[PDB]
Amino acid sequence: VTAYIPGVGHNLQEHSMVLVRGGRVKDLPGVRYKIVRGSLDTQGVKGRKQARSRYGAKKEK
Amino acid sequence: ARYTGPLTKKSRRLGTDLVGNDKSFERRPYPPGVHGRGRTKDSEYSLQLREKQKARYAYGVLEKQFRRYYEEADRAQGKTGDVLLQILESRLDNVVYRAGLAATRRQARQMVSHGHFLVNGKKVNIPSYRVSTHDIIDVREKSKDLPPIVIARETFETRDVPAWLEVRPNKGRILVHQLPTRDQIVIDVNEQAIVELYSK
Amino acid sequence: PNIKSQIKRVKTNEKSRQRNKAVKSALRTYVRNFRRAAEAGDVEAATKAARVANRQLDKAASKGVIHKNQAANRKSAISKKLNSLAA
Amino acid sequence: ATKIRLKRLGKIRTPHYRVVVMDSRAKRDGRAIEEIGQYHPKADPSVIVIDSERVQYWLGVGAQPTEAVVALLKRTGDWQKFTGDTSPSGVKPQPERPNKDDLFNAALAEADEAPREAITKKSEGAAA
RNA sequence: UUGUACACACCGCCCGUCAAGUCAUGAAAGUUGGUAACACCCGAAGCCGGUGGCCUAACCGUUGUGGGGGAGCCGUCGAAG
RNA sequence: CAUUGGAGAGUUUGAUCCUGGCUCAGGACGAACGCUGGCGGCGUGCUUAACACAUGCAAGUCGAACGGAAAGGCCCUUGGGGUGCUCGAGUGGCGAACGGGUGAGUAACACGUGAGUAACCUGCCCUUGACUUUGGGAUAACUUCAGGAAACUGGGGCUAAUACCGGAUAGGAGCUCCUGCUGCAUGGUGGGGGUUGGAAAGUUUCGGCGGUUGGGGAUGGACUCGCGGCUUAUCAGCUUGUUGGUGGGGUAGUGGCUUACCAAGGCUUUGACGGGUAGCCGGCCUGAGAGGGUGACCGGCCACAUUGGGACUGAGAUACGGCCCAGACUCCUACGGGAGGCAGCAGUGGGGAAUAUUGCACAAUGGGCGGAAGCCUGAUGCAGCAACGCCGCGUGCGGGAUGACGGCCUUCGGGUUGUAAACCGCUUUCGCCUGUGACGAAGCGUGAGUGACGGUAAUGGGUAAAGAAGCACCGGCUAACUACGUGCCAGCAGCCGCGGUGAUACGUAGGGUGCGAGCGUUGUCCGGAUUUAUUGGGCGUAAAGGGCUCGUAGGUGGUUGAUCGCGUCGGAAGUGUAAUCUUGGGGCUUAACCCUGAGCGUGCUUUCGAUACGGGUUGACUUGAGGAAGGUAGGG
Ligand SMILES: [Mg+2]
Ligand SMILES: [Mg+2]
Ligand SMILES: [Mg+2]
Ligand SMILES: [Mg+2]
Ligand SMILES: [Mg+2]
Ligand SMILES: [Mg+2]
Ligand SMILES: [Mg+2]
Ligand SMILES: [Mg+2]
Ligand SMILES: [Mg+2]
Ligand SMILES: [Mg+2]
Ligand SMILES: [Mg+2]
Ligand SMILES: [Mg+2]
Ligand SMILES: [Mg+2]
Ligand SMILES: [Mg+2]
Ligand SMILES: [Mg+2]
Ligand SMILES: [Mg+2]
Ligand SMILES: [Mg+2]
Ligand SMILES: [Mg+2]
Ligand SMILES: [Mg+2]
Ligand SMILES: [Mg+2]
Ligand SMILES: [Mg+2]
Ligand SMILES: [Mg+2]
Ligand SMILES: [Mg+2]
Ligand SMILES: [Mg+2]
Ligand SMILES: [Mg+2]
Ligand SMILES: [Mg+2]
Ligand SMILES: [Mg+2]
Ligand SMILES: [Mg+2]
Ligand SMILES: [Mg+2]
Ligand SMILES: [Mg+2]
Ligand SMILES: [Mg+2]
Ligand SMILES: [Mg+2]
Ligand SMILES: [Mg+2]
Ligand SMILES: [Mg+2]
Ligand SMILES: [Mg+2]
Ligand SMILES: [Mg+2]
Ligand SMILES: [Mg+2]
Ligand SMILES: [Mg+2]
Ligand SMILES: [Mg+2]
Ligand SMILES: [Mg+2]
Ligand SMILES: [Mg+2]
Ligand SMILES: [Mg+2]
Ligand SMILES: [Mg+2]
Ligand SMILES: [Mg+2]
Ligand SMILES: [Mg+2]
Ligand SMILES: [Mg+2]
Repeated sequence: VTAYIPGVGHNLQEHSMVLVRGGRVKDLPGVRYKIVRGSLDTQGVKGRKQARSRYGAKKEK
Repeated sequence: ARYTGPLTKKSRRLGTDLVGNDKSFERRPYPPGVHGRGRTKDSEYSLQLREKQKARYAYGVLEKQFRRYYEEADRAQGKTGDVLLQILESRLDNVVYRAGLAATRRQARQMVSHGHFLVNGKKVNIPSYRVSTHDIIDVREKSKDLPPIVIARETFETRDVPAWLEVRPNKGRILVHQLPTRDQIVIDVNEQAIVELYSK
Repeated sequence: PNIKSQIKRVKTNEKSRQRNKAVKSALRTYVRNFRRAAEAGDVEAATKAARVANRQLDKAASKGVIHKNQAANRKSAISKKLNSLAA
Repeated sequence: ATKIRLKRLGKIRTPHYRVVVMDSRAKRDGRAIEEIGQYHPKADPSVIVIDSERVQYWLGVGAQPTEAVVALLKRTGDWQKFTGDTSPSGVKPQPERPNKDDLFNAALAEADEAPREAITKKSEGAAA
């Protein structure tokens, strides 16, 4: 299936192990799943400071 | 599991004095923050939620326990708001406050959780202990000379004790004549609004 | 087997199987003897065989090789056949 | 065999037993032919309630008690009515009695030394 | 005043081929699996039914044995193949 | 002769109303993920691979049944006394069919509910009536020999019993004949007679403890039956031991259960047969209710134990830790042949988004054996692990304007963070340190003694305001707004939509809001959805009247007499275990949780009433309907 990759920033590439959750992207026909940031190979969005948990960004001291 | 932040901010947001008087509530007509003076729409949810939050921050009760109180009152026979206010007043910290041995409900919670009180012979350090009728709350013998206790002993005459409690100030003994009625709880919220809120 | 109790049990089960099989085979032989006498139509031979077979059925029921109800059923069949032969 | 035994109930570290009648093969906390009594040992002078008529009927029909139930029947006196033996038959002592209304009326009036030891604690703050 | 599918207001709206891409689906010489059975052939264990010339301490003896049993063997059924 | 209970919002248009779908606010979970994480109480924890399993443990016990003496233990010049307790191995009894696990199979009398067995069996236990008589032959152990790598196997000799086998004696066991009372057809039962028969065991420390057989009781099981709960007609025919009959056989027992013979049945559009899925239920979640979803823990029933089949033993067997055969696997082998089955507990690999310790104790309760002391118990009681759920508590309390700095905003006036801080005075729950220290045991043990949990809970003292706050959101629904950056880019979104240079919608910051040891996201279910409408909808034009009629099953029925009492209604009895749930009391410091009384258990069976209505039976009436006679219109 096709999965959206949310957040500004992206590292995952060919043969990268990912966790895929539900979630529709309305302005994208045929995309019904999203990739969970911060799990398996995909990593959290770099410069997050708000809604960090939804993008897998660890809290910064 | 306990609100430790400022209370004047909450009183200003809710528009009513949550506790005390003659204080920073001279800025009352507007909630805290940069956007305080603007005109408000106030939906029905807004109104209801305001009443519920007023009760919650007045009594120092968080949402899960307040909800539990709501289902207990709803199950009980009689007016749901009356029963809910009766439960909240039957809480032990509120009992100490109303008897006047504490300056505020937060101070009452402090002393109760620290165990300076005896319930009809048995030591209780649970602020949410629901006091039953004909109960005898006693100050712990070791802690009969606390500074807050002596301040309350100096000040209680000005304070008004409700009809459902009898207090032996100098003795530290709160006799519960009966579990209070709506006419005996001071009217400062809209329990009917809270009941309507918990139905949507 | 994995339990010494169970090894003891398989030994005793084999022993009891030998005993029970012998008794049941004897019962079958006696009943067959009565049936062949009845088919031959003799009266004295059929009577003697019926007595022997019924006694052995009761003995086996007492020994527990067969149930008392089974012994009673087979005895009833034998006695009814002998009565028909006499009539 | 039919047994008169204890069926465990309650919380962790707080057992309450039901004196019940069931056959040996049945699991401990399972369906019972009949419930005869209850036994709360955690409480002070353990509570022991045994239905005398039913326990007598089951003993007379041949139910075998467990040792615990034998102890309970000894205390209730049923183990003496059935299988007559010289035993003390120590019918349960009551677990004492508190009261609330009398104490409230006693203290409401107590007044005197209530506020009296109360002004004594006033003198105490003085001492404080 | 009448009609309207127009309201970006007839310089409106709107239909279908063809060309390009994408997705799901149908047909298709065939090809590749799976499941559930069927009819036959063979048929272990086993129970049952026979047979038992071989082996048999208790029973009975006319004390040379017989009774009864057992191994073995055959037949029906029979899993699997 | 009243109720405890029902909320909407956005979105079709230029605008409107209706219809209508979509989306959202709620609740929930055996959940997972992200960020974060202090404690305690009570629960819960492989939902996927019924996938393959290393290792330990999970079923033994009895010397008061027996020969005995391989250990320990007493008495003896090292062996010797089996001598006493004790005691491996062996016979013998009982247990091993319970407890524990799993949900693969099963759409079926499997389950729920209620009945029937005049078709049933039931060890141990209770009760009652008779008894416990007389003989005999072996064998394991042991000993010797042979074979085998092993697993082990086969001879010779020898030995005891509550092991095994003759006999006698015993009904309510077979057959048969009278006779009393009777049922529901087969029949049940009381009494008498004839005839043929069926048992047993001894042992002891003398306190015991046992044996056989009738009859009842209790307990447990078995079968049969009425009713009830999935989907599919793009499955229409199914069946030949199939349906019934008679004789025999078999079984605890009825029965095509089996067999021979005879007959041609049996099931099905009210859905047989076939396909799909599934263990069922008490319950759980949701809901105003009716319903809808579900079958984790706990409890009841069923099924299964490597796959397939089979019997054996037994009172009792899908025989989990039994046996036999076959298949697939793993292991040992000297190549001849052997051994094994974690869906027991813990654990490993594997699969997976995902689920724990190779723990302690038999102290308590329950179970097995023993006369008993006692032994066994991965049942159970506990502890470990995980915010997985629920509940409770803490992270401070009072005072403090001079409304301080600093951030952020600004109209440069100030506003805001904010009594917030600073500062002052207090308190010590939890954590940390230290002391005291249980209940559970009215148990057990002849006594002495005896708590796994456990120095645990609880509690005294001490420390410092300290060791203890995060997460989501702020355009509308929806509680909460501004600045800066970006410029249809980066991105956001559940729907409407936002971003094209003034973005309250992206990113950050200040401020705020909702929650809080949690907070969000995803998945799934119910609600909202009256959006399958029985409660509770509709079909002229919005989706929806068959093209039309005839007519089969079915549904439905004008007035009235009589009667039945099936529906319906009202009592009574039985049942609906417990837990859950509602509610009254009580206990845990409160709560969650736990105990206890009641209700509920919405039904079913039995029985007694009522007869208005529905229906059955039966009889009337003519108004509906049809017919006769006459009249009569018409591109039928
Ligand atoms: Mg023969
Ligand atoms: Mg017969
Ligand atoms: Mg238009
Ligand atoms: Mg195709
Ligand atoms: Mg064949
Ligand atoms: Mg044979
Ligand atoms: Mg012969
Ligand atoms: Mg053969
Ligand atoms: Mg085959
Ligand atoms: Mg339109
Ligand atoms: Mg619009
Ligand atoms: Mg031994
Ligand atoms: Mg079970
Ligand atoms: Mg289950
Ligand atoms: Mg014997
Ligand atoms: Mg049915
Ligand atoms: Mg027949
Ligand atoms: Mg299944
Ligand atoms: Mg269901
Ligand atoms: Mg279960
Ligand atoms: Mg048998
Ligand atoms: Mg077994
Ligand atoms: Mg079992
Ligand atoms: Mg096993
Ligand atoms: Mg396991
Ligand atoms: Mg994995
Ligand atoms: Mg015990
Ligand atoms: Mg004992
Ligand atoms: Mg063991
Ligand atoms: Mg708002
Ligand atoms: Mg900008
Ligand atoms: Mg609905
Ligand atoms: Mg929905
Ligand atoms: Mg409609
Ligand atoms: Mg109509
Ligand atoms: Mg239409
Ligand atoms: Mg028409
Ligand atoms: Mg047509
Ligand atoms: Mg009709
Ligand atoms: Mg009518
Ligand atoms: Mg009438
Ligand atoms: Mg209850
Ligand atoms: Mg209480
Ligand atoms: Mg119940
Ligand atoms: Mg009628
Ligand atoms: Mg005419």
